[PDB]
Amino acid sequence: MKVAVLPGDGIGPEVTEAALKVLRALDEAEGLGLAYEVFPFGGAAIDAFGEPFPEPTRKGVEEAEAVLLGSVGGPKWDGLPRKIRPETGLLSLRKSQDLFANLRPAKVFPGLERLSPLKEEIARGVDVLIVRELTGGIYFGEPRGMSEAEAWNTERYSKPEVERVARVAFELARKRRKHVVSVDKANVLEVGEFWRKTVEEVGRGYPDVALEHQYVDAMAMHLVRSPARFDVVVTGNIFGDILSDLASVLPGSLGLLPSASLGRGTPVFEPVHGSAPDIAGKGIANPTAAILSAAMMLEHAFGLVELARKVEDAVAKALLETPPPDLGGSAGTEAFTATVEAFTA
Amino acid sequence: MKVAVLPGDGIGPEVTEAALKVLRALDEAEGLGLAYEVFPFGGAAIDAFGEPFPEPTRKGVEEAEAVLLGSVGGPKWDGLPRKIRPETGLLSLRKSQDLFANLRPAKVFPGLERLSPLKEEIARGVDVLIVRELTGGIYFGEPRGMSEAEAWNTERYSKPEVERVARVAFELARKRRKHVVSVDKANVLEVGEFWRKTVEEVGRGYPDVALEHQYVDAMAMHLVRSPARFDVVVTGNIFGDILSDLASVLPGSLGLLPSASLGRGTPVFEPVHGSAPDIAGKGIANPTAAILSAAMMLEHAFGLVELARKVEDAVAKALLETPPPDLGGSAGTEAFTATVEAFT
Repeated sequence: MKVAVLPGDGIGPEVTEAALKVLRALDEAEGLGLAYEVFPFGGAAIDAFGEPFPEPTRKGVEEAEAVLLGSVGGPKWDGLPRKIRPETGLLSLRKSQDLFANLRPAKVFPGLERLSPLKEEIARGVDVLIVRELTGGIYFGEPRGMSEAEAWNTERYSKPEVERVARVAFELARKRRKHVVSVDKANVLEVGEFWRKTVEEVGRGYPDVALEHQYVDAMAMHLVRSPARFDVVVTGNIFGDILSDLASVLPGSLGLLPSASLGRGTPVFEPVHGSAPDIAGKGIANPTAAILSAAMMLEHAFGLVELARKVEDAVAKALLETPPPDLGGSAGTEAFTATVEAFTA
Repeated sequence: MKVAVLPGDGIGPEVTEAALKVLRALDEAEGLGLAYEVFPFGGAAIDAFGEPFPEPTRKGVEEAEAVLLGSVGGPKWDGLPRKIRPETGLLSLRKSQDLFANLRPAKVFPGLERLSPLKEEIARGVDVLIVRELTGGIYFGEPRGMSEAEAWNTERYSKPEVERVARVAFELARKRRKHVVSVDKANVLEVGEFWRKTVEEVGRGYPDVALEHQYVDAMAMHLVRSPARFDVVVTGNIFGDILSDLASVLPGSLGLLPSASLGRGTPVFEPVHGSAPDIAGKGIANPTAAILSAAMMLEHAFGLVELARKVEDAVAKALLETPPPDLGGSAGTEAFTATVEAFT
């Protein structure tokens, strides 16, 4: 259990420090032998090494079994050359560890439906996992350029690119409700066809898992009308963006969402929220996604699924019991974390 | 007021006939001098001309001021060469008339919130219009091709391409709640940057309208968390596709959705539903989307905004008063229309 902690900027340290407080308490109670070391990353690393992902930090993650990420970015670095911008650092961490799967869970915990924008009956039972490809797609496709009267961007996918993500999706589904849904736009684009036949072809090795294809727009609507029926949803870069964001609102607020990026290298877990610079050091940040990030870390990086599910509910309990500001409450970072540590400990 | 009516297939005729009933009554009442001619289109046109968009129908829409379309497609023609499949007909109509804007309204009528997937409070008040570009984007971007190990599609946009659609959006918002929202992914793609500065640049000629920029994924979330705060939403082809569809589920049912496609040629108005061939001639089809497609026609093609808003409510009343089966009711096509033409 060697974890490389990278607090980052803004509320990163506030919230990551909360997750570590929950980790250390589980460590004491069941003695998993946690071991962690924080490393400068993001804007911090810049203000100290002129680079967002300095070698010491680069070497820190390589040697760890998992990485616990905080927030990244802010005003102090917007005016810097994209080459070393805080965000391009996230890119180098993903590229360096060949992480290509982005796991974004959207779940409604029993007794919390009321917080959802959807009807109690529609929201009840939601538990979907959008698996998104992080390396390919339109975001990186070339050629890409601008002009006085024309703009172009190409969406391109390789065979090996699609196989892995698809394999992660199935593997993942095998451990859950065994239903995978591949989402594309094969009815119009060649890339969707390609994707479809490829996934189709890789799903052969997983007969025990039910594969179902859908178009992105059809899915856009199925995820609001019947979100409770899905399990694992695998899709491309941009589509995974549009779809993870959409699903992320089904539980209520955005600061409730963890994330993991799986690949061949060291796995990365991080909240899906930003630095929120202005509210830093104000004790009002919600560590929910941070803790939830440490739970996904426990289950997908260490296998402690029984334990991850343990902190998950302790968090659910706390959100209902003593809700934080952003969810209509007075419980600040410190307080909230107290309620959670209480149960997990 | 010369209207080219294309009933199509499936429930097309059933529902198009219902909208014509509502139109003829208004025409009697205020005497707007409606004039209409039905033309064979879709499967029907195929069964009779071997083509889905025959020259006689081609010439019928050219000469009309508006086009009232029904449904298209069905089992009888799925096994045909895509070159003359019923659906490719819809594309020939579009391409022949240079229709670039695709208006797809999603609105929850007061008293019907309960039908929505959203909570009564969140759904209440929704009235959003997603204007989508129909000619450009990744759907037609070249180069596009497949291979043994590689697939590629290119999303490209021209300057003139984006101006027009942005112009439609503003002009439309001017007549509504004066709030336009452009949607892109300018934070990552060059196409989004180009679209943003272009729309930004045309919005200058519309100072009275408030422009707002958002990224497709942000919007995918805002349109379920706070749909009631938007008015006109303009976007690209693929993005308009994912967004229209998402918004279209806000109002309880699919059959309550009209749509219009504006361009340089004859404007086209049609339900956002299919042929539902097995339920044809059963009298249970809901004409709401067709009627509402006649309203949109009235406002957007003939300027009768006061009139269109008149049929709109008559429809709303009817939905609450005598609701159709798909909405939990016994009121069949014929009966529902009765309750509508009564008010209008």
